[PDB]
Amino acid sequence: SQPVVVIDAKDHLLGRLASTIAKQVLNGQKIVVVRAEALNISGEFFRNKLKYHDFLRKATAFNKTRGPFHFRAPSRILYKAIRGMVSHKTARGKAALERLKIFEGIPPPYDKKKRVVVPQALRVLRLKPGRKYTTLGKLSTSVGWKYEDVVAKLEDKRKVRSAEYYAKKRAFTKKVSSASAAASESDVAKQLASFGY
Amino acid sequence: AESHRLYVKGKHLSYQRSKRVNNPNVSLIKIEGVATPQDAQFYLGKRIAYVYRASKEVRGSKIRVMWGKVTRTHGNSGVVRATFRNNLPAKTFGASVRIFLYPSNI
Amino acid sequence: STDSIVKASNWRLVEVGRVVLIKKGQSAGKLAAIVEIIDQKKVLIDGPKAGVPRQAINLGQVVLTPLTFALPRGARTATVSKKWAAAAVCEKWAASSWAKKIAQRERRAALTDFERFQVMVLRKQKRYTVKKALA
Amino acid sequence: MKYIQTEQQIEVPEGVTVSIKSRIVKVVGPRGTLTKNLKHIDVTFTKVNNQLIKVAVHNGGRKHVAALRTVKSLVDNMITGVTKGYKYKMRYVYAHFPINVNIVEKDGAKFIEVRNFLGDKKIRNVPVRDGVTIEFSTNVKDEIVLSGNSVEDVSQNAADLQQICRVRNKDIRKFLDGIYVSHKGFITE
Amino acid sequence: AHFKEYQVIGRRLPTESVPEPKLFRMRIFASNEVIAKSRYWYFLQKLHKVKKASGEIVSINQINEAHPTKVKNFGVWVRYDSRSGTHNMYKEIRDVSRVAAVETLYQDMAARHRARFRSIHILKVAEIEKTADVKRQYVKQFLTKDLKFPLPHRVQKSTKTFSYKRPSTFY
RNA sequence: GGCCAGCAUCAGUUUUGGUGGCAGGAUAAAUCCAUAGGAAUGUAGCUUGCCUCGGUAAGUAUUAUAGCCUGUG
RNA sequence: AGAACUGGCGAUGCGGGAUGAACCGAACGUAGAGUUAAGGUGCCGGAAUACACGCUCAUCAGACACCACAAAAGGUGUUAG
RNA sequence: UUUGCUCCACACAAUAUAGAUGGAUACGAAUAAGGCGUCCUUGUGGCGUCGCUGAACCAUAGCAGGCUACGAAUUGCAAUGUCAUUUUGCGUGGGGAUAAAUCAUUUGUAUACGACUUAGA
Repeated sequence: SQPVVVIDAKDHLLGRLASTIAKQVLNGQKIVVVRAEALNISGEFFRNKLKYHDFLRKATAFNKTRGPFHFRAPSRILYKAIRGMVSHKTARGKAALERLKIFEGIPPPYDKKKRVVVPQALRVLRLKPGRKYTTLGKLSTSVGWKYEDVVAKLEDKRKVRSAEYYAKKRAFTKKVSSASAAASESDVAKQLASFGY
Repeated sequence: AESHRLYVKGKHLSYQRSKRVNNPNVSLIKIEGVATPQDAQFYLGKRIAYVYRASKEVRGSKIRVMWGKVTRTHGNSGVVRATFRNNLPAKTFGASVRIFLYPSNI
Repeated sequence: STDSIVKASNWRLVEVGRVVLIKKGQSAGKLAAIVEIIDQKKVLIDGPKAGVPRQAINLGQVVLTPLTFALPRGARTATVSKKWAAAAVCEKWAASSWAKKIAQRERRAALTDFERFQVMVLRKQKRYTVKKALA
Repeated sequence: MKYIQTEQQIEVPEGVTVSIKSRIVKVVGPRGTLTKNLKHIDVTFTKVNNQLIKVAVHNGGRKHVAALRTVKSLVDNMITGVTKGYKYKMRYVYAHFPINVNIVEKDGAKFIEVRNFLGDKKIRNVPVRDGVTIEFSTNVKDEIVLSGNSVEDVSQNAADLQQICRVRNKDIRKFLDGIYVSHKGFITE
Repeated sequence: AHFKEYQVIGRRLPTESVPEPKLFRMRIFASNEVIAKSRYWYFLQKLHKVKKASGEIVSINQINEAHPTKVKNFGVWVRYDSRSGTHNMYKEIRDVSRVAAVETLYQDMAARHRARFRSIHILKVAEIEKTADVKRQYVKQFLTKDLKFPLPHRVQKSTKTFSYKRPSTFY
């Protein structure tokens, strides 16, 4: 219902998240997918690394700069997954992929915005407990991404500010809840409680 | 007080189609808030407007409206079918239409 | 020796006497008691106080409830009618915050436009005192 | 098939505490402290007593049920390594060339090195782990003792000293040279 | 399918040589009266010199459950045709009724042995009267005194597409 | 006097709900009630090292200070 | 390479099998509404990230018959007998 | 040659929207585990409590919302009944800043031609 939807892509499955994104972004919703380096994908790590080294073979023989471009970032792996599910060769699919922004880590526009979770793509709800899975950051680093350490140095720097914002907000809600109980006994509250509220 | 609306916002999804054949006379509307064909049955027969802009100020204004109505319920998830006087122009695939409550039964 | 702090999870666990709340079917939203365990995937429920028949139901249609009461394995409908009112399950459940938040949902769902307008007015009157108290 | 509830149990002796929370176990006792992270096998631990600890897997169906005994044995080994300690004795077997083994102090860890292994000039090193103490024997002079708490670290440090003194491109039936393990036991007994 | 149990009496067509022939009775687990009659003639042609045109069906009666709210151990003796020969099998099920035990027989015989409905003959369905003759472990593990077990991973159903808090699987 | 809409009452085709009555079957089978018999995943009670008002221990005891199964009506 | 009966293509569009003269469905005046066939319902792509019981984790899994390749012989891998 | 240019304020006139008309409402980590409150022998602590969907929370009444501290009818039984945001130009007054590139000539670290690299008030 929001104009822009920020999806915290930690612990989401790749092709189960990409189908929901490729349907919503075709229905007309602006979606940004933040923290893409913590995306999960089922199957064991050597299985997914062998699948990516199978993908690395497919290049144009006579001139390699024409061929399938193997992007190595986790945001661009998720973008390849979504672009395979959008009809990206028409104007409708081209206009639908312009409603999408995918980042690794959380950039400062979306540092201070609410993040949502797609429950029909979560690894916790979807995979059997005991199955092996792959993290997209480790897979990207193994296939040749370069900035795993940079988005990990810029992540705990964000997490420090967020965890020191949350302590101030938590103290604010405890100061609100210690004084909001003074009005819950009165006639306005005893009349509001009959309405459910 | 800040709101004034008496409609439910929905999206124009697509034409009624097969695979590889589309029928532009019937559009599919996703009403936001509806999940099943029962309780999609509430909005049957209600008016739909599609409000858009132009540059030729005709009859005193620059915004224009394509009117239509909801006809039946589509498959299993609260999508409905709609028919308009002049059909929707297929660049509005993923654009907000507004479903009014004008023929009411409440 | 120091107390070995080994604590993992206090599950609500399916057994004979466990109260369940049905979430799907003809009797959705009604309480029943598990009578005996058919297999890993389905049990036999009977709640006779609320009007649920004696069924063999999956553990997908029911939700486990934290309160239980002792009844023998494989009882009948009259015995469950006796032991339910003995343990006062419909009074232990209605005091819980789960049933209060369920009754609050069904209360808010059946409000007219006048009864939502009254909620708006009374909530404005409450926040006028609360925001004055916190400042 | 799938089971209902498979259960093993671990006895904790006197003076030993076992702190388990979110599948990180920590055993503290007389020799010191050991810590293991069992966060890859879904299994519950219950403090049934101050004297023993129950471990259990629900369902599982013959894979969890086989990993459960491995969990019990790892916790029992890391309990025994603190109540008793672990000790590996190794012996040098050389036909002709004396394997001169010393314990050097490099820029980082206390590396140990061998020399003249079958007349090689390559000075083979082994980096040692940070829980193992290395000494020599008094009566016999071809023995080296590696002792600590973590049986995995001690046994791997003993294995790395026979994985480097390996004869290449000869007959291994003919050439029985190298460091080899002799006794696996405990330091308190 | 939604199986029912039928009681089909049938009979050879009366002649002058015997104007009172034998009555034969079958209990048939099938989905309706039409395929119950089809299965009746199919099984009767394996036993007696009688066809559909050489016989008639005297009565069809649906047998309901005697006590359909009592958990019962059912031993099922059943032969089936695999891709090499025919094999007999004996399974133990733990359901409340015969037409609910035959359904989960037909499910797992098609899941574990890839045997369709056309390959399976149900020889005998009999209630094991006491908890000593049940001899399979997957039923014997449910007949313990004071059985209780938890469900460790609860996956809550998602009614809408976007959620605003990380869901907890706790029960 | 027409073209474009809205509503009402209808007519044809159709789609989707609510609710009532009747008939059939083992005149549903069940549940429930009454009676007779039974056993255990054995309930009281009685033996039983200390001992948790007989609980852990393991016997005895077929309704007892819980219940169940089967037959009959 | 040569025959027997039927159906079809040739002479034939349409929905499905991604695409294909022959396969499945169904044969065609111009439109509207309804319902279906064969095939499908994560997304491309209209339609259940339905429901129910099991099996499988494959360092080239497997996924719509014709059909677009697969055997003999092994594996206390797992399940059932 | 303040006819040129830039920035600001609003007075307007033109064009285009892949589609705004209450609020994108911020811990992190785990899920065979957590959140919150309190106490404390501050710990992988004790106790209480919660989840079982955001079906929440917050705003939300006033001529599209007035004056005071009465008005709104006759848009006639519906006809979006227009309020949002980029580009751009003109006008007023109010500040601010005073350049290079290419051709032509030339060099040869370059060169098929362009291009490159040099030099010249």
